[PDB]
Amino acid sequence: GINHRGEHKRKKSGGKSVLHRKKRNNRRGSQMAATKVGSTKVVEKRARGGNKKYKALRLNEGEFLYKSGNIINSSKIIEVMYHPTNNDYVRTNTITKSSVVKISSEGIKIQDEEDLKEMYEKGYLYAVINSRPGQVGKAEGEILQGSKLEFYTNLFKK
Amino acid sequence: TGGPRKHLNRKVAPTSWKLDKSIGTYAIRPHSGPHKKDLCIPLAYVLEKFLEYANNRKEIQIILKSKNIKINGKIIEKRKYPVGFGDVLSIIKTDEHYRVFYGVDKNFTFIKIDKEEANFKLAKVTNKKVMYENVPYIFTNDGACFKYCDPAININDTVKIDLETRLVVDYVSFKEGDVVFVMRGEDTGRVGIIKKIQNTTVICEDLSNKEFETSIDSMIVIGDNEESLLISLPEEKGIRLTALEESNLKFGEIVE
Amino acid sequence: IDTTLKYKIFPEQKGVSLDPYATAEELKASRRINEMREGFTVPKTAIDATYIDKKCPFTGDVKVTGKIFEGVVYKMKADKTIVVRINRLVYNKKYRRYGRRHTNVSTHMSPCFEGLIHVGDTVICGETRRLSKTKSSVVLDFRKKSTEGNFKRLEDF
RNA sequence: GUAAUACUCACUUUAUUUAAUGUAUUAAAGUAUAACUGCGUUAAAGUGUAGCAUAAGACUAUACAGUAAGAGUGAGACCUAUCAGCUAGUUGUUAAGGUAAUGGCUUAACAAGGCAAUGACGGGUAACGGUAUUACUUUGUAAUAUUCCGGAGAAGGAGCCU
Ligand SMILES: [Mg+2]
Ligand SMILES: [Mg+2]
Ligand SMILES: [Mg+2]
Ligand SMILES: [Mg+2]
Repeated sequence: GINHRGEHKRKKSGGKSVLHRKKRNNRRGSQMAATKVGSTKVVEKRARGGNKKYKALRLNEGEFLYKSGNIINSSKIIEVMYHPTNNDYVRTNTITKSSVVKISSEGIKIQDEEDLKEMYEKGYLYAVINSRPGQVGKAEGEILQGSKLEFYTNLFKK
Repeated sequence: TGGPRKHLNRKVAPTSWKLDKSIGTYAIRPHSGPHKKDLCIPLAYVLEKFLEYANNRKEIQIILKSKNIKINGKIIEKRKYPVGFGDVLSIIKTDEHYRVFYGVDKNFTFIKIDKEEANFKLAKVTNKKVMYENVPYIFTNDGACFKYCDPAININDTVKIDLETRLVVDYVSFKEGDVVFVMRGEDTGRVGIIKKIQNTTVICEDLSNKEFETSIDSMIVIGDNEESLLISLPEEKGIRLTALEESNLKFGEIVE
Repeated sequence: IDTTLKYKIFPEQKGVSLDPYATAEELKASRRINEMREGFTVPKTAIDATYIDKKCPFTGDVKVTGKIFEGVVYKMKADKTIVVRINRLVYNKKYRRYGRRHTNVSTHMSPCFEGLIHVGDTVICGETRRLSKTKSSVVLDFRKKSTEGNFKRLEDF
């Protein structure tokens, strides 16, 4: 269906290329699975020689880590704020790797810092994903603190 | 070719199997095992060609199913079992024991040994690291794992396997001035005294005081000293005289 | 943190983690420098600088394995790519003479060497795994263009 | 069919998967369908409804060797100028998806790069590549469907299950 071969592309000089064999099963691809937000759902895959893969169609209640106090706690996922490569994913609410989100601060026990205090009055905090959702099958990430919060907030919608 | 190969051809067979390149077309492709592809031979050729105990395929099953064949102290009934380097095979009947290493002309030989040598076995360490729950381990060439050994045994030193309790008993370290045995390369079956150890090769001395250089992976030290001699040597002792002296013994030496 | 390289993601290195409220010198002493093969030193600009590159072998991920070749630079127009020209000689058995052949190899340039390397001087490279469609090696060291015969004044003596 | 991505040789794979083999580590009551018995169907090829129908079976995980395979880098190889300019996913940067895995392998955004008289880009072949082996020789030429190793296809094309 979808191949990853290299025999079809042009040469370094720009001349055309010619094929001599059919499509092999060794280089075999799949379509994109866009992980949405909703009620949870996980389907299984079969890879080469056993080795089962997990893909997540609709994800909820991802895990996150507090960097200062060094504890890990679960939270809900509300909205997406920024996506690096394509800016259309923010209106469709798809979660991929390295895309910042907005999480509930209910179970989280935060320390007293100047920056997080004003958002902690409301329910929301910020986090950034660090795991492949479509292949591992679950999201994990870090909570934004310090100058890392200064970098992303210049890129927000405003 | 979408998968593995299962048929082997007699012309690409190794010449060290001493087969005839006559009327046959196919040869036995042996099983996967602990030894490499070069140092292994099938078992069904040993009972037919080198040892002479059977004539055809029927008499092979008779000796094997009677459970007298004992390789490394274990009974085996499969004809495709690979016999490697250095292992001791024996028959339970008649108390016959053999050690397997190469001759002088790159061929397999079988040398009758004693029951005091029939117990143990020699191998060479290749790798060592500490496994789970803080337990040390030492890995040999054939793939056996061994734990809780002496800390004076290094990565390249040889061991002595008891073969019945499967415990490391004795070891010989790696240094200069040791007797050595080689098993691969263009020079096989040479027995030599170490003179200089380089980082990748070893500069050695034959019993006929010659010289040859050989990589470190292809050798196995059998004794630290000449007086040690942990195993029994072959009859030629691996001297492998040159073609000049083979031309000298036929017609006499050139008088000058 | 540095604006020498335009970013779309937070510029940190892999595996090097610390407290978020961190000073400039505390960030500076935690930069991980890779280890190299013999005969090669890490440059001075690999340590004091603040850039983060995925493909530079000093403070990076790519490990160089294999042979080492040489050449002369040809072009420096694009970003982090240079074209190295390699000359050699082939032997013809019938006429018993030699011919001259040439190749072009595009290699990856680290951001350490910026104003030094010009057009017309040697570069010592090293082959790695594949990095692009046409990019497979990495610049390691350079020498200046030789000055054998040129006009020298008395102050040049 | 393919003038090189195929083949030969020298290197890398910390960038990867492996049933059957060897040595070791670990863990341990309930629930279908067949064959059978019995009613049938159509020119043929095959198929249906019952007997709460009824059996054996199914609901541990990893290391290191060992075989097998995938993926890269570089060098070599027929005739033609009445074929002198060619290339736009084409060359590079950042980011993501996908694969067992490196990689414009695919997609967004930006930039203008990449190759050539040391022959690019085109056209032809009554072109499967090496090799064991034959001739003729003063530094080597010519044949090699034929023995063996390697690659591709099952009227022509495409797609997929186990
Ligand atoms: Mg039934
Ligand atoms: Mg595009
Ligand atoms: Mg031919
Ligand atoms: Mg036909």
